[PDB]
Amino acid sequence: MAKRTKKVGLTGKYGTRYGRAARKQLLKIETSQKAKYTCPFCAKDKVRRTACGIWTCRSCSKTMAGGAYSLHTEPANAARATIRRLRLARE
Amino acid sequence: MRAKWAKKRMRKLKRKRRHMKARSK
Amino acid sequence: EPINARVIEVLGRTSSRGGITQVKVEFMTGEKRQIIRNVIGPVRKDDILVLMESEREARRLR
Amino acid sequence: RGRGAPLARVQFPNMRGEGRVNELFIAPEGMYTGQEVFSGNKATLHIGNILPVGNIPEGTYVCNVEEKPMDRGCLARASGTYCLVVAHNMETNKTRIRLPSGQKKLISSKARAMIGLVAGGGRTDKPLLKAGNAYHKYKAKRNCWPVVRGVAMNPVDHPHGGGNHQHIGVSSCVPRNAVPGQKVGLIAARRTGCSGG
Amino acid sequence: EAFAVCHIYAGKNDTFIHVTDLSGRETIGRVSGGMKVKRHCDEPSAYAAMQATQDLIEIITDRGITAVHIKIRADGGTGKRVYGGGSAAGIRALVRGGIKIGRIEDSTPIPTDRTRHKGGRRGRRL
Amino acid sequence: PVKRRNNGRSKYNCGHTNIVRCQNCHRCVPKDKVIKRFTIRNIVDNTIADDVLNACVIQGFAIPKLYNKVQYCVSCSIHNHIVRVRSREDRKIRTPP
Amino acid sequence: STQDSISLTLTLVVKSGKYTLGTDQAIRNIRDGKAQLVFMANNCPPLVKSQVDYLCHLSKTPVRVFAGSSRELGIAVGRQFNVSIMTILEAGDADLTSIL
Amino acid sequence: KKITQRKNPDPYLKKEWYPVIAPAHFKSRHIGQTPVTKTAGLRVATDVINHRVYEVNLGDLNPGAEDLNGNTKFYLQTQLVSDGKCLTNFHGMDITRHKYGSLFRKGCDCIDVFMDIPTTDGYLLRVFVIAFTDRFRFQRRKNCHVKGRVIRMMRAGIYETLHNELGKVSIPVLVTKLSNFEVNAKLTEALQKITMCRDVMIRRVKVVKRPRNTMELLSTMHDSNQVRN
RNA sequence: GGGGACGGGUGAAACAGGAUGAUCCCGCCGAGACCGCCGGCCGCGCAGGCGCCUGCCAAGACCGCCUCUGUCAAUCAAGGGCGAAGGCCGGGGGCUAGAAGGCGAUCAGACACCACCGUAUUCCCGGCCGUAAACGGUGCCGCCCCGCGGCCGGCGCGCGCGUCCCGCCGGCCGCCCAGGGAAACCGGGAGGCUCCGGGCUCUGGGGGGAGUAUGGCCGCAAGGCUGAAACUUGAAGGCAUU
Repeated sequence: MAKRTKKVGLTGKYGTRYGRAARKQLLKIETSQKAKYTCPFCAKDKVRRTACGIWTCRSCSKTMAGGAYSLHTEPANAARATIRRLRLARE
Repeated sequence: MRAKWAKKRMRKLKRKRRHMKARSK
Repeated sequence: EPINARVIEVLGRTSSRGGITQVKVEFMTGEKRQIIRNVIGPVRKDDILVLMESEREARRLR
Repeated sequence: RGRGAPLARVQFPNMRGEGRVNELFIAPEGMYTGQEVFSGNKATLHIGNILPVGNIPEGTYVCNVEEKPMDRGCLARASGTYCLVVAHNMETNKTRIRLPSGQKKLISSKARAMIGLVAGGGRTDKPLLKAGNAYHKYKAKRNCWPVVRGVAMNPVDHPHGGGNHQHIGVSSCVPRNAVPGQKVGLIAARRTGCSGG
Repeated sequence: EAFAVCHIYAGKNDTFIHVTDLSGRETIGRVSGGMKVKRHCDEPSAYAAMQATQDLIEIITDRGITAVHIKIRADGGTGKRVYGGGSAAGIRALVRGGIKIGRIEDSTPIPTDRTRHKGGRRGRRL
Repeated sequence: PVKRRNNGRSKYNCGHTNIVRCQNCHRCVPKDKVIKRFTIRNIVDNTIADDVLNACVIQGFAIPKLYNKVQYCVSCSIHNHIVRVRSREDRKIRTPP
Repeated sequence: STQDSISLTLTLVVKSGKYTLGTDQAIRNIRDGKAQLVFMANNCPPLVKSQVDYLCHLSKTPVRVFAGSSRELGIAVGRQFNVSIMTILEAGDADLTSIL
Repeated sequence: KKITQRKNPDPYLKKEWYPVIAPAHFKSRHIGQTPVTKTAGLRVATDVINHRVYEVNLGDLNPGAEDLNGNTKFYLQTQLVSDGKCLTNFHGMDITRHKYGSLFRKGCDCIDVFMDIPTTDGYLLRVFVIAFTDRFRFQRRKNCHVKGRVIRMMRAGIYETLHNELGKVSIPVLVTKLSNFEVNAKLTEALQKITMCRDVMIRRVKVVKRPRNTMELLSTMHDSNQVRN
């Protein structure tokens, strides 16, 4: 277990190549891209990436637009809230 | 703060010795 | 315009050298308001001062 | 194929006739298959809906904004990009928006925009890592890659050209009124160099 | 009688007198200590304020503002909160000038929990 | 030599207090250590108050009082004489002077 | 800022009471007029919600929504699975989940 | 106004003054008259004075008692202009700074609650209310601070009384009730029961939502003294 | 939108802002930070620390009790967790201040203090880092120990009867007789100590060299933790008096 002691957990493939900075950055993006996210409908952690921006929940069978490497991006989470607050305020 | 500034000056000498050893290595 | 205003009390002189005395002036020629008015020169109570720009009141606040 | 942002097939009813018409839209984040998207002057402020910018309230993140009314899309179309409503002048029927660049544009209040931030956000955060990953991205776009520096090329091929050592020769800065084959380095640079801010 | 709002503000560096339309959307007179003085140091001073109100009093009388409502203000915000040297002058001029009052009020901006103030934690070390 | 039992501060059963700013020095002082004087002084001077009261065209007008809590740092306060250096025995003495 | 029933009573119903988790047993219970209260979730699919709300109208059965999430209705019932709709057929005690 | 009948200064040579009339609840309804540039035809003078906020003390609006009414100011924004006179609509109220500073005293607990209140007239008005705790008539301790129970009970009371008194009120009714101040008195009866309160009053009301086309309100609140009872 | 020449800034200045109309006033509009006055010899938390509405989620002391258990304890290497700020790796953000930097001044020189501008930073999330005058400069568990009050949290004794009195208190504190100390001062201990011994764990042995050298461990780094010797030298230091 813990076959890779350091943060070469998904970046073991690159081997001794590309430099530490690129591999560290890839750890975060790669782990996020192949992670399972919770579908806002199925409520099951089954959302996986099909392409950059496209995420599908295997059980809910629903495709949703998202960030390239995460189902939900921080800017988007804030925008949904701003649009909700402004909408509720207008009505 | 002479003691605070004196610790800072030892740090610099410690780095210079630590780095000089690597060039010698 | 020059106004006539007499001293009401001769207060202790300030000015850092003691030169300028403090005096209270009631415009005997009008509404009698006793505004404080700093004075340079020897003064005694009831000496009339003819000036009263009236755009200035003295500071004696401690 | 060449766009990072996901697209979306939204089917509207045919108003003109009896069938169903399919529209292709740049997808805001959060839109899902089987969503109901309303494009109208009387449309609610939900992500996906298209409403005129006067109707959109100030501070709202908008994307696929129209530069001029009935232009069917122009500004804020790339992954992650958005425009924000800054102010509405109801006398001039104009709305100030801040383009993703920061530049503020006064567009007609009639111009339409899709509520939301384009999806695909944070695509350039990942390093390309290998030349091969670049070749795959550019193959879906145009022959612009790989890039040879002009100081690498011979005197004929580029103005930077070549000598005994690889040097730009004269200053890289070129005038805005250069000639079409002469504008090659930094065109009309107001300033050059790395700096604070 | 007629009223307006005087909106006097005095702070370090200058004193500002602004008679208005009682809505604040419109103005009748905006004279300041700096306009009537030649010394940068004496812009907040009372005598500069006294002269500046005198010149302001003439415009307000022309527009027939019989009385005014004072909204004395200090720089406020993340600092100050204490009026400057000329703030009493701009009221004293109106009352001596005979401009009637009826509403002297305080309009200093006060923070309900503030941001950060300029100076550093060791403060203005003069 | 511990000059004061209070240690200059009234923090008791505490480890940290709110930071405040010297009103003149604009320096960060622990809330307990700060001078924290309070002034309820009225807006206009006592003399102007009679002139303004006669001028006011509203009946029952009274001069508005202005309320502020002046907080000054030790160096700021002692220099402007808000507080004063006291004798060893008079340092122990408290109460408003 | 500014659950006696939304968290504690769901637990009291589970401790003492007949509860049926799941949409399928809920529909069959509303159809038989055997459900006291119906507790849907925010995630409940829009079609399966509108029908459960129609059946509940003809069957005069109160329908309320959990604060949100099929997943978090399961956490409340102490179950490890999502519960889009829960039908309470017999309650142990207290019902402010109805909230009138 | 010194322009239509008088020369005035150069910018005010072309700026007429139109009167502003407060709503019928107040016994004296003339807040003042507003200067506006005479219409050049590009801009109608009336539409420039269509929305214009004023701050008017209650002591002035209902003349007489200044001991009560003096430290309360009512924001009155024209939402209409008719026959020149710019009729004004309630834009909220605010206690004066002079009163606010006096209320705070050391050694006491301040309890302050805010509550958005819906109106039958389609308005949503936030109500900002304040409370202070008072030393008992014969109490040994100097400190007037209360215990958490009383603090929780006080807060609950302010919210309940506000809903009971203003739950279904309409804007004209709310203005009259605020002028009477029984809203503050209604708070006092409940708050006095748990503990002695220095002061329980509505500091400010804020118009969070305003219905478009407030023409009906302008007629009811301002136009008729009979409608204003 | 109005109305109009300066505005700023200061110890005095100067640099930037303003007839493309600034400052100023009011009306809005949006972001980000922050929770003012109440706010304390107040409270709470293991410390670091803790303040909008504080819904809802688990806790924690304290007090009360003829509830229960029956030595289940105290302190601790090794080992673990937590840890202000600054920093760091990588996102989100970015208002305000503002390490860098740039510019006025100020000086003999300031490249410093004072203006003005401003990057990192400051805020949020996911990791690091492991230090602070992290201080009550005072380890923890006990036992006794004199008066005089205050404050907060329970609980009783009574009394016309009030957030009154009187206790028991659990803490937070002031002052102090003995007692202690080189004294300052502690006296809810720093007392019960040359009349020297309840228990436990840590640390120091004249000053430099030196928290250096070297080895280890830990960290991405910055560094942290452990930790000498050669050599040199008569004082360094405490609290008080004039």
